[PDB]
Amino acid sequence: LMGGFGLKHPPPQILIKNTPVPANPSTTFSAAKFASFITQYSTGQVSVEIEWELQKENSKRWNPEIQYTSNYNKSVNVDFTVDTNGVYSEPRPIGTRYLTRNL
Amino acid sequence: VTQNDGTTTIANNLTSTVQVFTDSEYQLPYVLGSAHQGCLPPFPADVFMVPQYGYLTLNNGSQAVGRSSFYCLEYFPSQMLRTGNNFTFSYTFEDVPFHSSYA
Repeated sequence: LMGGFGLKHPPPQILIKNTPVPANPSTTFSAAKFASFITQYSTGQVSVEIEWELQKENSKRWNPEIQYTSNYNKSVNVDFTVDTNGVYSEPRPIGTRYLTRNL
Repeated sequence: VTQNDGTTTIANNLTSTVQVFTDSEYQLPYVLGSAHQGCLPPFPADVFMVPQYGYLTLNNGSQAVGRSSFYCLEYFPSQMLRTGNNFTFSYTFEDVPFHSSYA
């Protein structure tokens, strides 16, 4: 209902966790499990690549279509670009339906 | 046909042509879906007039929304036929369930 491609076998979930590292266990033995660990985090790059297939547009309509066009009027901030403080902002939602096929 | 103050006389024009095309790519408004007149007559002795072709598009009131697309038919490839040429095409139907004539 939200949108997109209903799949029976979606791209599988990728779960990730830091392996816990204990911290300074006492010398004498105790059965209770460790309540204290090294405080640590991890970081690194992630690369996702998807190959899309397209349906080429083949039509005979005479007059020109509607297209998605960023307006040419001068403004303080360009759309879809960083501002002066570095905060990237999307100005408006972009639907996918512009080209026109006859019903 | 020539008209001269009445007594119009029809005299065959050998040189003139008649141009025909079948789309087969379904790039035109499909008019044939709804019941209409001008089909082939039931009884083979009859002679029938070939109906005009027009189509409707999106609209607001009587005015036309920018979405409406106007198709020019002249813009397809079409075979031209003088007297003594014949235009034949063959079409094969996709498999479709039987019509049920039983009760």
